[PDB]
Amino acid sequence: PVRRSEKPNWDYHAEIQAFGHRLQENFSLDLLKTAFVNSCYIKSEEAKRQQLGI
Amino acid sequence: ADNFTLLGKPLLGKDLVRVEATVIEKTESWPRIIMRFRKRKNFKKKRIVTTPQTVLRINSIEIAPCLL
Amino acid sequence: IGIRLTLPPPKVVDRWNEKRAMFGVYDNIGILGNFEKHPKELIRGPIWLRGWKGNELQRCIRKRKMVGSRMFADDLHNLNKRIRYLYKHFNRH
Amino acid sequence: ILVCPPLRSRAYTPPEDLQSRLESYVKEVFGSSLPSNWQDISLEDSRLKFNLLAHLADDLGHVVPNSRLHQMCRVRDVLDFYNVPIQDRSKFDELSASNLPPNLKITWSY
Amino acid sequence: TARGTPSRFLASVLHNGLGRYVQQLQRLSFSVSRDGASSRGAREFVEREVIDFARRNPGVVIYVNSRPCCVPRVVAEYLNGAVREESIHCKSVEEISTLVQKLADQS
Amino acid sequence: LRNRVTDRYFRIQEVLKHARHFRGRKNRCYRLAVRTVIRAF
Repeated sequence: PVRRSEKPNWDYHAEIQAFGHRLQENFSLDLLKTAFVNSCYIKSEEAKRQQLGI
Repeated sequence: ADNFTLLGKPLLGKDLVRVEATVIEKTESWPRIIMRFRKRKNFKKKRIVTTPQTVLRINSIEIAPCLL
Repeated sequence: IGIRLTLPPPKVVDRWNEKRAMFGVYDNIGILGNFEKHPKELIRGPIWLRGWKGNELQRCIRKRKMVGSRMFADDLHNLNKRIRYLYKHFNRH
Repeated sequence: ILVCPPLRSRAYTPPEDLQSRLESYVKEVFGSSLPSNWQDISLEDSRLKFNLLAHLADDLGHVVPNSRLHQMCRVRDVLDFYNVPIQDRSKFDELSASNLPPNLKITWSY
Repeated sequence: TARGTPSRFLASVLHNGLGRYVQQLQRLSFSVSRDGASSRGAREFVEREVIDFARRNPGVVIYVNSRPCCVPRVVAEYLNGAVREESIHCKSVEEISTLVQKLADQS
Repeated sequence: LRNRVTDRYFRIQEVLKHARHFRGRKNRCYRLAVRTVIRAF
């Protein structure tokens, strides 16, 4: 099994917007996006960036 | 209720009791085979029907004090 | 069993090969050519089936009439037998 | 050698001065004999019809197609044709150009 | 069949409708051919019906992918992880509209 | 032009998928399965 974001037909920004409307909530997109960002993800991204120097 | 029951003759008045429900799903049933054993090769003549269904959730039952 | 386990070699048809590109040309040779030639003259094929159609019995009778004398012994024998077989079949004997 | 000019866009938008621009062209081809009811001048004469339509196609860059040539009976008919805008956008561009809701994503694989 | 198939009890997803109603359909993915007789209905649906459906169902994200295909399909994904693929091959716009709305109302 | 069925396998599987839970050769031999499946339906 893999993440849905990796599969075809995925647009993060559209998926985030549907998340709020589906729940009938007026989420602040900037705040809602931050909610999904986990500390572990930030660390793993940095390691990937460093080894693959850009 | 736990300690009392109200019976209509045959239906209770709208003033006395209110039952509200919500539609949560509209779907169709699973395929229902229809097969009649007529004097022929039956298998390829099997009929399949699916019936439309609606799922209702019972939200609330409210009784009003109108017995008197 | 009974079904190939791999895909057959992909079919590649050249729709614009010379034969397909020019198909139908001169089918109106008569209407557009002062009727000097009839479209049936374009037909290539057996001498006994040029611009003519019929059922199997009629074809066998026609073939024997036109080229029967030139046929090989065994082929002619089969044709004669076929005509007799078809003559009974088509006449509900 | 002969160099083929670049492919022309089919988009067309009627110029605001079209009626004035046509009135001039009509006076050239047909003269100033009949200014009154200039839009009612008949195009039955092939030579006059060719000059008018040819001039408009050269200037405007939009030409009456063969299917519509017989329909240009009068000058008024020619005016109506050039008042119709043409769009040359692809279907993908047309769909994207139309305002799409945030939850609709259209991807073109061609 | 009953004996030859599985069964389940009547249920809902997350007690849907008890506190609020949530549309279980979250994603629709359409595959449509630019050229292809079987995609004529799907192409017409995209031109005149998909946009109005998208506005009516803001909770659903709709992906329309135009590419060469012999069998146009719509893949419907639900909040509970269910994936339901349907064929719209040679279906008219009305038939596709009916199928898409049916997917929208299923759990 | 000679024509032969090439998808007979799928035609047989339509019967057999309904006979998997049967006992014995009825669950796999098509000629036996079909008769039992018809009675089941």
